[PDB]
Amino acid sequence: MRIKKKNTRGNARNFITRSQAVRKLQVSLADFRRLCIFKGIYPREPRNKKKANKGSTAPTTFYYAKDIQYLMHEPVLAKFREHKTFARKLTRALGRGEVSSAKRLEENRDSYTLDHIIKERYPSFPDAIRDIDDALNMLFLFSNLPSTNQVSSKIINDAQKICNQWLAYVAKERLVRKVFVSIKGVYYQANIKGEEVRWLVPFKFPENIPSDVDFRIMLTFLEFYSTLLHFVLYKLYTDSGLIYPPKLDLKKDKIISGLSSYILESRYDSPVASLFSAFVFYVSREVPIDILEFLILSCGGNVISEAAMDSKVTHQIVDRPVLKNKVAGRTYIQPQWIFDCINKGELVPANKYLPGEALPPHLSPWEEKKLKMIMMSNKQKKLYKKMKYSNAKKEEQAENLKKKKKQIAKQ
Amino acid sequence: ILSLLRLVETNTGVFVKLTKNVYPLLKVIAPYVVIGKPSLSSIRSLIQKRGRIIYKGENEAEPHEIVLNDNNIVEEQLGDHGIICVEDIIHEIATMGESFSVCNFFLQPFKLNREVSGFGSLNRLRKIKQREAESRTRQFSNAATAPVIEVDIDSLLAKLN
Amino acid sequence: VKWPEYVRVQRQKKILSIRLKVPPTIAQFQYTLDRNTAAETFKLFNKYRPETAAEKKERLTKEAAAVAEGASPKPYAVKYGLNHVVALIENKKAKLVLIANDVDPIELVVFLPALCKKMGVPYAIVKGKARLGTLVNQKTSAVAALTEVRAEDEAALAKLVSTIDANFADKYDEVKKHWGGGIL
Amino acid sequence: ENYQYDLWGDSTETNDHVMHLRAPKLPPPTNEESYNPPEEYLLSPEEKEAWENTEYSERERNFIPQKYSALRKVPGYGESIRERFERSLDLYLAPRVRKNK
Amino acid sequence: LNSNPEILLRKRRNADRTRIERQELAKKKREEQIKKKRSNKNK
Repeated sequence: MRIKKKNTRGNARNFITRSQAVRKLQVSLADFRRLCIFKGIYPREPRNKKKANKGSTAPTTFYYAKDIQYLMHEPVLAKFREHKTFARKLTRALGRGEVSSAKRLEENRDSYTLDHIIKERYPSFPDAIRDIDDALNMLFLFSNLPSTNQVSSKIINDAQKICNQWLAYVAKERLVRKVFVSIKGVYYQANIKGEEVRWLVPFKFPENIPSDVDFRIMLTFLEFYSTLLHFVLYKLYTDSGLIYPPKLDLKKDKIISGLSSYILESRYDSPVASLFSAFVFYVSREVPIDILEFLILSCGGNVISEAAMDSKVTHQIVDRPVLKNKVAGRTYIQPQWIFDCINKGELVPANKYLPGEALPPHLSPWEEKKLKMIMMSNKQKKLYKKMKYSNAKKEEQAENLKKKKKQIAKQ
Repeated sequence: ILSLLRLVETNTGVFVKLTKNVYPLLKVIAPYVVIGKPSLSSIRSLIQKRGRIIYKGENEAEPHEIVLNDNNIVEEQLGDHGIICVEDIIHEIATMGESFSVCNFFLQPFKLNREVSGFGSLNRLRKIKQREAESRTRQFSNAATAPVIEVDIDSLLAKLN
Repeated sequence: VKWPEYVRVQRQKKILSIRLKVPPTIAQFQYTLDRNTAAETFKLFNKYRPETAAEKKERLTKEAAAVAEGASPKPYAVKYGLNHVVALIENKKAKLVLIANDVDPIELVVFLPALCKKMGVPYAIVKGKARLGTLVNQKTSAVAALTEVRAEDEAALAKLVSTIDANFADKYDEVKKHWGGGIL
Repeated sequence: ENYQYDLWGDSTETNDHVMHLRAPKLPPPTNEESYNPPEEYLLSPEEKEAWENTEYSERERNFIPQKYSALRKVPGYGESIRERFERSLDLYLAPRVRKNK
Repeated sequence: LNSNPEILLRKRRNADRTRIERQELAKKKREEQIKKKRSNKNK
């Protein structure tokens, strides 16, 4: 052989720069990143960064060559091109002054579907449920958003619809194990086909949207997770449960627009799923309902709200320092009791949960050696000193918790 | 009338009770406003999605209008009237009570987003479609015996939320 | 700087359009109808868009779907071919003839303003063959005429004639004289 | 009928066959920062400003731990869109490496 | 040495630099929009 050129072989055809990926695809950076979001493609780290370049030490991100080289032939890229053609051919109609032909161009418009993009991403159903962890976190955030000029109302209404479908199913087949109310929101854990998904729901207050965040990146994630959730929910309902999609009662959606609405027709294993059976809870006005009625209906209780007005009831959930009525028939609880009954599973006594007293701390469900240092190498001294510092920074923080507990317990 | 209802700004809502005194003033502003009796979900979703409170900032600044994030803010500003939380505000707004005139001027106005919300390719055509839908779903009577046009607010706020 | 061949050619043609002395049958163009009167001509002309190929197809299938199973006046539109406009003019069937100032061979439309002044047809040289194209479902039109009209638009058209006579033909009586393009 | 068909069916095939599929790592389970915490977690007044002094993204907690007596007294957490947005950016922009801990 | 195989996201660089940059850019486009409103009222 002739002397081969140096920096064109091993790591140079294994990886490519962002610029080289964009150029090779002949696609805009935005659309390159849109496809990258849909396909689940990410930058990868080579063992040599400069052999992955053509010699240069430079701030560079490396994609996998065969990954981009596999993205090139794909229906979604072709449909992006078709959207670009449609865009100019519409503004041709609009810019001239003809409205009827433009309106007709809307009628003769097909759009890209993210159907086949999931088959190649999550080939098995249990793999899709391993992703639904991050998928349900976007979607439940986007339900609790005011619609802006960035994000249309149709987007939020469809996202909220999927959210309500998810909440309805989990409360239907009784698949909750753990709850955790934090400052951030309310965490749930759910054995969905026996693999424990986790997801977060914010509190139902108006959310201050920063102008800092980019509502074009988040919209494509929503666009992928949305379709992914449609296919997941069809699979779940048509396997073990119900018809999809279920209908919604109009005068129920006028009252709550939550979870007691949206009725679903068809044609246990865990202690949590057997709890609250033959119990009827009267949720008061003061507590948030949609974060709580999900849990009651999931375990096996029943809900009658103060809100619905605007019997069999055995417990009332009230958050006031002064409670007015006080009947002999009901038992009076601050919601912390429910948030502990789900976590333990053993029905915690309501003696520490009376209206007017302070709640329990609410835990999450989640010499010679200095002399024998010497005979270690530098490649072992560096590592051992690092492990010593990592244990020290833990133990001193544990000492901080103990010292703070002692300083508070005195007061 | 639009100063009293504090609706100088476009794309802006407010709650009022309609009586025999309120109805004559409604005929004057009818070409400027679109009215209707909302439902419990329209009210409840509107307050938990949008809400302003004009009160003091850090130490000096007064004109901050922020957000209905908390319930302890509700306590500090209302409190003794019987109102403790945001859901209690929803109660006195949906059901006509004593504290309605208290909390109505507490959420001053709402800030509804405009329809379509753009000038471009898709947005101009969608504004054209909606602009011709306006004159069909709303008429200007102009006569002294103008019948007050009431529309579905459940459908309209499905568009504006 | 270094430009392409064609860019240099069209820039050279632009400066050549100015710097030469030009014959008065040309430069009778570019002495054209002003912004208000042009907008007001099109506020009338936009009411008579020739029925686009899609609109004609759907309507004539509506005729078939109705009339085969279970009176109309002649509709008025703008008239837009040069063979047809110079047919309409000289037959005096034209009340307002609109002429583009920018035509690919200039020699095409040079007789037309003076033939309109001959026949007594109230013409207006309007700016843009693209702008004429828009009102007529074509890319370009070179000419647009308005023969007959609905009676609602009749008085507006007659006033459009009188406005164009006063604004265009009276201000540009000097344009039949005077060789254009003596710009230093 | 949109998206109303099963696409998996009897699907046994895993995508983690080529060693190049780096699974996106489910975020760490939340450890003791609830609306009602044991108040030793509640931060000292000096570290409240020291935490605010540190630059973002080189910071242990994305939040100040806070104590609340009532569940009604829990504020709407303002920096929630920021957290999901930053996670979304962490998925497609942050380089994924196979490590041995 | 009894090591557990797992995946690790490296810290996305220039996160703070771009964060502050977008914070500034948003405010700048707001102010430019206001200046456009006033200058259009002079027409």
